[PDB]
Amino acid sequence: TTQPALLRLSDHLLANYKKGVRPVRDWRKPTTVSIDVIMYAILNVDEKNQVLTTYIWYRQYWTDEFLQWTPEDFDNVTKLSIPTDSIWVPDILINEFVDVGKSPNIPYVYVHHRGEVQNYKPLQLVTACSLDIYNFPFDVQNCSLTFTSWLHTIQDINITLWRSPEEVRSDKSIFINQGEWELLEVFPQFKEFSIDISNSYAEMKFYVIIRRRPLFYAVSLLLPSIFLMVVDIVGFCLPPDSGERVSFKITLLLGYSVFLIIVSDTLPATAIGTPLIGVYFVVCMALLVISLAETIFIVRLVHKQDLQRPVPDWLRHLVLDRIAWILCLAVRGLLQELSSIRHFLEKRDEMREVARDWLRVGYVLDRLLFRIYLLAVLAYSITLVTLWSIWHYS
Amino acid sequence: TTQPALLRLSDHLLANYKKGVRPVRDWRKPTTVSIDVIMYAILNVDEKNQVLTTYIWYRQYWTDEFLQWTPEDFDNVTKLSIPTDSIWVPDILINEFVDVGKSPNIPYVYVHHRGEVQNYKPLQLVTACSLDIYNFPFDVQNCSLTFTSWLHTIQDINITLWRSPEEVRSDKSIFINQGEWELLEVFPQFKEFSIDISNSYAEMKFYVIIRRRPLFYAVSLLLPSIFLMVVDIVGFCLPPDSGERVSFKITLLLGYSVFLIIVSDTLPATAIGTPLIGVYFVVCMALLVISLAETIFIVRLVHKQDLQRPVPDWLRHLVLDRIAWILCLAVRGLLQELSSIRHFLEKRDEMREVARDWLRVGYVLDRLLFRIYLLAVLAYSITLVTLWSIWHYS
Amino acid sequence: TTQPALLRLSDHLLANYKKGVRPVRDWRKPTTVSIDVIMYAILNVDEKNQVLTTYIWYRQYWTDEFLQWTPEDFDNVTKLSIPTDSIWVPDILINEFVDVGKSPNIPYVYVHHRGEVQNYKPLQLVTACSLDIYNFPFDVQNCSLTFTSWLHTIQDINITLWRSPEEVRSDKSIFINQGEWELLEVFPQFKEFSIDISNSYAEMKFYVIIRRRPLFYAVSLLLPSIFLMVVDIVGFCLPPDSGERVSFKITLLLGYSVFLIIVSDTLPATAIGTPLIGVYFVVCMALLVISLAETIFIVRLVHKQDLQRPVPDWLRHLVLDRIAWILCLAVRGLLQELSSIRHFLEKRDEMREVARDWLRVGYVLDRLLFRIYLLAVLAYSITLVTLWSIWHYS
Amino acid sequence: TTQPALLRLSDHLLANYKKGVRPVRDWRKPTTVSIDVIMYAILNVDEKNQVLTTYIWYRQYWTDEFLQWTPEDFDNVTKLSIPTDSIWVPDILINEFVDVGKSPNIPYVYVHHRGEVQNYKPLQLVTACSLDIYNFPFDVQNCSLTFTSWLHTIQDINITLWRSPEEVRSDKSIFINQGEWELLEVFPQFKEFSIDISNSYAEMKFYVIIRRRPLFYAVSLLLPSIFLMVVDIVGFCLPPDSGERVSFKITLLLGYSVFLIIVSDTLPATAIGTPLIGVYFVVCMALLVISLAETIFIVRLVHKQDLQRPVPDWLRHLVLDRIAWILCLAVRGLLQELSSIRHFLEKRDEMREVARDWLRVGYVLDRLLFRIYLLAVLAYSITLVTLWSIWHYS
Amino acid sequence: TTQPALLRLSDHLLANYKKGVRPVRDWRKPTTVSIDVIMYAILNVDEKNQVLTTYIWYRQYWTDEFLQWTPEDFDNVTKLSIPTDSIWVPDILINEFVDVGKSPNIPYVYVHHRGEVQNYKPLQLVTACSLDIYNFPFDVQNCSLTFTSWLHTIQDINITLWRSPEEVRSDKSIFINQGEWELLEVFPQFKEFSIDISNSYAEMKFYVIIRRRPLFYAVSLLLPSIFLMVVDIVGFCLPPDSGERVSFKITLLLGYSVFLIIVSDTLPATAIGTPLIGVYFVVCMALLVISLAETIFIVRLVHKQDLQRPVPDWLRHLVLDRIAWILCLAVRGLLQELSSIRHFLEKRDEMREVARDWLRVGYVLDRLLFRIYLLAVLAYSITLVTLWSIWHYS
Ligand SMILES: *[C@@H]1O[C@H](CO)[C@H](O[C@@H]2O[C@H](CO)[C@@H](O)[C@H](O)[C@H]2NC(C)=O)[C@H](O)[C@H]1NC(C)=O
Ligand SMILES: *[C@@H]1O[C@H](CO)[C@H](O[C@@H]2O[C@H](CO)[C@@H](O)[C@H](O)[C@H]2NC(C)=O)[C@H](O)[C@H]1NC(C)=O
Ligand SMILES: Cc1nccn1CC1CCc2c(c3ccccc3n2C)C1=O
Repeated sequence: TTQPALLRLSDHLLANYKKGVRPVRDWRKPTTVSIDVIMYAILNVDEKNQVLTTYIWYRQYWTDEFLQWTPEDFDNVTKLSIPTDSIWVPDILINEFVDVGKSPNIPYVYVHHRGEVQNYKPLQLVTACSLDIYNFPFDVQNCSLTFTSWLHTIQDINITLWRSPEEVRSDKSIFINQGEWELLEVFPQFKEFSIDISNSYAEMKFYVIIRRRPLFYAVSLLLPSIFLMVVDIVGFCLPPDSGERVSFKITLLLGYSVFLIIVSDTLPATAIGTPLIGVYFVVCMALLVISLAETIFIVRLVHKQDLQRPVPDWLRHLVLDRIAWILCLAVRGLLQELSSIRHFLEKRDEMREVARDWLRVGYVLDRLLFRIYLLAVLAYSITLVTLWSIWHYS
Repeated sequence: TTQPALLRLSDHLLANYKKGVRPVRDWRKPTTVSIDVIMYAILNVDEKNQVLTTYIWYRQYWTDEFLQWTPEDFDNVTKLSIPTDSIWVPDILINEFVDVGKSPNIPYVYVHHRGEVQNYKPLQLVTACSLDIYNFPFDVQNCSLTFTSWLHTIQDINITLWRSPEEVRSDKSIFINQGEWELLEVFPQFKEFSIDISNSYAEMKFYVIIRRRPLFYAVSLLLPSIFLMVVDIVGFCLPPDSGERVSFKITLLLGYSVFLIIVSDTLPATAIGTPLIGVYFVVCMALLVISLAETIFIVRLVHKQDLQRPVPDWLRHLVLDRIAWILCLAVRGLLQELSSIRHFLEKRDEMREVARDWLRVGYVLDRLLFRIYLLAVLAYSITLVTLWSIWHYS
Repeated sequence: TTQPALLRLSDHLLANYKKGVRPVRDWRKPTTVSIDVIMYAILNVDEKNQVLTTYIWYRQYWTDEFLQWTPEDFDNVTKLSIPTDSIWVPDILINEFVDVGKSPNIPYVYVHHRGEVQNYKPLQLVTACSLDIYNFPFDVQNCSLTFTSWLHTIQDINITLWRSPEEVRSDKSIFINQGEWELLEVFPQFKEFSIDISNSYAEMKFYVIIRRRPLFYAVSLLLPSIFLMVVDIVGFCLPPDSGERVSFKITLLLGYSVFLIIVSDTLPATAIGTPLIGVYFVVCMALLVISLAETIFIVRLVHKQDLQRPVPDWLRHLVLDRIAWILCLAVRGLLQELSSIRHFLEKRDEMREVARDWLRVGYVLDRLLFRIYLLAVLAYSITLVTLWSIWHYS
Repeated sequence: TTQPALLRLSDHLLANYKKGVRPVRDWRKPTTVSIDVIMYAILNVDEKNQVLTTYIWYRQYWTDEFLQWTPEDFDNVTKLSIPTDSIWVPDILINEFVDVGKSPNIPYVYVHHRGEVQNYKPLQLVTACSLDIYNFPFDVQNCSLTFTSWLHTIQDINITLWRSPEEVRSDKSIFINQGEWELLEVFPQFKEFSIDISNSYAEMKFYVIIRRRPLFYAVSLLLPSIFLMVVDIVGFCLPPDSGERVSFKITLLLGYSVFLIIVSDTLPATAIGTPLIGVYFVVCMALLVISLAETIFIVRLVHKQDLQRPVPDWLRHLVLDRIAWILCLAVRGLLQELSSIRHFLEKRDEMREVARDWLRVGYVLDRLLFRIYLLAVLAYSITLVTLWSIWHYS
Repeated sequence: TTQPALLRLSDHLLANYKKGVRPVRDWRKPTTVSIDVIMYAILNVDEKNQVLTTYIWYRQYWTDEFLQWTPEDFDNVTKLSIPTDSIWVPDILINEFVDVGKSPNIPYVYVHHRGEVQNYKPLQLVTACSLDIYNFPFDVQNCSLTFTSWLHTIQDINITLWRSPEEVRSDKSIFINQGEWELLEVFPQFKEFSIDISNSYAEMKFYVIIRRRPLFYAVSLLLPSIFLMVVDIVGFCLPPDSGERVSFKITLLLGYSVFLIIVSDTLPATAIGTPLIGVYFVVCMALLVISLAETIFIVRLVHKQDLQRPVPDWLRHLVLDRIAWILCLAVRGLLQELSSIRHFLEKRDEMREVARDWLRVGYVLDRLLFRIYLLAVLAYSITLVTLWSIWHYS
């Protein structure tokens, strides 16, 4: 030979090479690819459509007996680059595809002098997964990625791992944080899928486990929920016979019903009904209708509608018993005129004695029901805290 | 011959192969493809645009007399992989396309030693279908997928099924649940479409039947609808002559009119007008205007506008009859002064006797109309339940 | 010859075939394509951007003298399939393109034994059209599709119809209904476009005519518009001197101003200003400010501000004339004390005689203005109906 | 020769043709393309992202010495069609690209018998431009399109115009109107860009000038802005001591604060802060807080809080001076009883003489401040009109 | 030779050229590309998804020993254009890709007569970056772009800069301003990445530093925040015993709670919780509940509920001490009648002496708490200004 360059190697082993045949000498031996995956970003999690969108880095190698040479007599070269669209490439797909992601192409591969062809490529993938929203801001997910050959059976293409499955589990090296989702582990597992006898497909199954960072959802829906509690605590300081107390309570019930609608648009719920957050807002509604149902009852008792005497059954029971529980001819003709005028006033002042007994009853019930409502807020406030400390401790 | 590899088979039957001709020896026999479909995901159902978006797995096989060999004298090989873009592939399309879905390509096929070419491919498909929204949260749909050859007539390409149509009906194996739609069955049916004489197109028609899971739409629009009923039940406890009762009722009618607008944006309605849910909200409006039209009538009767006597026709009819139905010189000159003062007060106290008769009438009408409104809520509440039990039982 | 297959025909007429030349023997004769179109779906109508999005089925045929053979001595074959990317295909485009729609490719054509090449293909097309929104829910549109050759003049490519233009007008066979738009007719027309002398382009122009189904827009904006009328009719039943009547009227004017904003976001308007619906909502506003301007006038007259006598010009004119139009030493020292007390009360009771004359005037004006407002609602209600019956009858 | 067809010309000049070389005999002469552009549609103007989206029609011609023939001895043919992907095509791009628009391909070109190759193609283009929003509904824009060769310098590719730059300016022939933007002119200009010595790029620069049609934005934000003025004009007719006047004014200030938020979402603002429309809404707010700050002052003066005498400094100044400016043993024991009763009433009636002086002051200030507020609305109303007439006149 | 054209050079060096081999004579020397980047536009910054979208201009050159010629004997040509898809091109990608941006292709390169191949191309790129939103309207960002060879190691492809890294830092020449983001500098840095021994990848890392223009976010959320302060300042001018003062304060607390919701939708927050703007709105809420908690306390003290004497401990402490701190048989029978009438009035007037002491206390507390609230607004107003002047000065 001569020494024109060292492209004469690439002339030697791609002259009569057929890129359609599965590259083995004996057709009874399978081609064994070897894959692994490191995780780069969680792009989107769609809880409504049950669709996960990620981005991984991927690599694989296999072996072919048509790409071999002796390293000497080619000036000691041991590896070179060959374009991707001129050799045989296996068809490794994912079972959980629902769409095609856009990813850059890598137009070259490595080839060592034994036939080991290495292939590095990144690929965005959109998959379908089952998402449980039982406990919304504190939830781990368990999504699957199943690499498999879509056509070839197990006596043609077999799938192994590159490296040992302990290094794949504990590899959080190039992941992008600060993005609402925290990667925990990526655990691989081989299983040998078969649809019947004599048609078996090898497949490799990766389980990704991600956990939501709950810090976003303690200022968007926990902060106004405890804020409209303390507005009702200062709302009971109004005296009941004023008139604005009824207009006060219906205004913020209108104000909180707007809050339930505008926030439930940005919080999904699938296949369960509601999460456990939706239970803890019905308790917020029921704790506020009882606030409205007790100011609707004092106003009915404290009013001037020409009403009768307070019952002495319920005067002894209320005023005197709750004082230790919560608190601590012309001379005749003019005489007929004046006695009728006095009768017109002694009818009037006892009608002012109507209210002062019912005002006294209506104030003792208002301070009694204020303490019971203040405990029910306080008893439920520690229950919401003492469940959060169970999660936070380890 | 020699033994250089076993790509000499692929040299043998793709040397002078023409990928343009329909592959038969005698041109009078049709090519018979054989298809079937299993269902993977319901991606989107657009009730406004009448467009369904799914994702299926698809496979097919046919037969060609140009891809045949004897299995012996090729070292007993019986099947091999051939790239897809180097053989004849039939053009099986869908009639109901409105767009092109993105799906991965599969670059290989199988070829057995008789000519049976097998082809596996997944394909996302966007179709047009007729959607009935007559009963919104409880509705089954009946969508069609019609596989047909777009150019070739029935004496060129004929379509059969792979397997028997009982296995295709009862195949819910890899479907993705927890996604608002439940797959019921996929039923195939062959029919022989013809536009005129001597131009007949074979086609295979799959009917997918899906049912909506109604659990999403019992917390988003059933829960506030029964909530603003119980606010009006505690709204009648206000006495009518206070003044805030009219301001109470108009506030939540404003509050519910916001609710009808914000929820009807996320609930579609096509070609019918409204579903049966929209009928059951006009009843919610008419049951609340009557709540406003009766507090607008007691306030007109219970007021101090210098008004006359209550009619004894309507005192005997109301107070005494509904008590068993629902409830159980200087001596003359000073005398002229005092008699004029008494006349100024005996005019005043009978004007306080104005209201106490009309307050008494206005309270009996308020407890009478409270019972009738409480039954009409209760009579309609059981009717809404007793229709739900008909659906739920089988 | 031999009998190896019958691909020897396709070897015969695609051996030395050049797919770049316009296929005629004499270069002076034009190639005459023949097209027609049936309509499949109206996908989107964007009134803001003036862009129509449809989906049609399309077919065409032409003639070439290079694809001819005698049917005998090829075993009586008369037609065959040839791939599309190996023959000459004319460039028929649309003038009104603004974008490229995604549509499936059809990789085969028919070729008869005279040169008649048939080509079936579906194609989604996005076009630009002029949309008049003068009368919004009752509007027909007149959109154009202009098929033309983009490069070749009329002495190279000429365009005819497949079938007669009566069959193209009356062809509503595979159109997808229940989709807000109803197809009326598709009328073709040939016209011979020229930019100057000796450069003339043949073109075929289809006019599609679609009509909007108005049933969607009688429950989304007609139903709340007549609903807030009847709330004002029961709003005049409040007596004016109560105080909540002013707070009642401003609440639903706030409530209707929200309705004008949230509904005008989903109703377009281009190049005219407003449609005729927007005129019929300014009348709804002006009919409700007059409702607010008359309750602002009775409250000014019916009030206790230490005011003077009602004018006897306007007592004879109002109370007595509208009763037939709408309705049917110590004895001296004590005497100085009592006469001063009587003077303190006879000043008081005539101040109660202030209001009872002005209450009587304010009630007659309230029942007078109630009848005039009730007719103006009733006179405008029949005018809105009697224009709808003109449209509905034929 | 023979007469087999007239594709023997296309065999003559595409046999040994190389589509990679820049087609000149002498390599020192540049290839001179000649372009022009007519404008078809303004698809989108994104004021937030500074991105313009249009659609043009484009054509160009150049000259090559490899595509020449004598018209005789080819049966007098003078031009023919050649596919586009088999000749040299220059790389004319735009500097202002930010994305790639989808546009149809035209697979043919013309070639005359001197080498003049003509090329017609439409192309959608998305560009980046500077948009000034200083005066929002009345604004012209000045966007640039710069055609240039991306690689070749000026001694390889030079750019000229097809026709004279007066015809390109005054060409509004196929533009699509009724689309919020009106085309004014398209003015071309050649400039010779150079990055240093001996590397100069020729470029042709088109300036498009578009003007917004302001009719869309006189019914969406001018009509409610003048509507909530006239509600405050009829809002001053309430007497101040009623009580609903304060609740009236805060309701529509709530009602207008909703209007500022919902309309500013659909009105952009970049790099300036606000346009001049945002200045004319702060004036609308400041003209309405002064309406609230004067009803907050009369209610403070007109009230019953056990208050003292009106100051005679401010009684002479107010009541009597503004009447020409805006308006036009037993006999002793009973005597001690009656004198104490008279003292209890003569204390009461002078407390009714409290308010009637302060009511009289509070009514004169209310009619005084009503005239000043009515002029300030009227003085600003003509200023808003007299600036609109400056724009409208020429 | 002859002189047929000067495409005989392009025949000379692309006849037997292989576009797959890495073009070196000795395979032990690496190919050294040389890149740089100028910055054109910041298209989008997505703070939620941590994704940056830009558009750059890019160029590179390398050297190959297969594209060399002597400039003489080819008529002195020194450079020419060669199509891009017929030579070797290195695979320079970015590590931070998450998607593929659409960018125009440039189909030509330059080749000098030593082998220097130059390549100009623009490219839109979508990358992933870490965004800190600790201080929202005043924030610089530090995003990375890492150019690297995706397959070849450092003994195959090595990366250098075109020009010195001082010119790349100070190059703001063609950047598009007026677009919410200001470019500060683009600083390059070479680092030599290695995954283990004997596998090292060269990479070049550009740091772009952008700063947000804060002018957009001083009219959208600073202007209504200081506006609803001055409405509460004129809200304390109401006297407390009127009744509308409680209804005034709850209306704008409803009005500001709408403002917090509608503006927080368009303001992102990631991985921190809230920015420092969210701290300065909780102070706006706490400064307004204290405004509501002090009008809820004066109304409780200033009311008529049949209450007792003001405590002389708190009369000396309040009224007299804060006056220097903030402010500056028949004769017996008729006698029994009149003494009972006087007793009925001397009970009444001292009940009018109930309120005038509590009105006097309630007015001194109202002017005292008005000054303290007016200082706390004024003390916090200068603190918000004096932090803004620290940023603005240099
Ligand atoms: C995610 O879901 C997997 C289900 O396939 C896990 O399940 C079980 O895991 C154990 C060991 O990890 C396997 O032996 C077992 O076969 C497997 N179950 C099935 C049905 O395959 C996995 O553990 C889950 N992850 C987490 C973190 O819970
Ligand atoms: C952006 O972030 C960079 C981090 O990689 C900067 O960090 C440090 O910069 C100095 C000189 O600029 C380097 O010597 C040092 O290696 C580098 N740190 C690391 C970990 O690489 C850079 O300065 C930052 N820019 C700004 C403007 O802060
Ligand atoms: C980023 C980069 N710079 C030059 C090349 N590359 C790509 C690259 C480098 C290292 C690497 C992978 C990978 C993919 C899957 C498992 C492990 C992996 N490891 C270690 C890659 O894809």
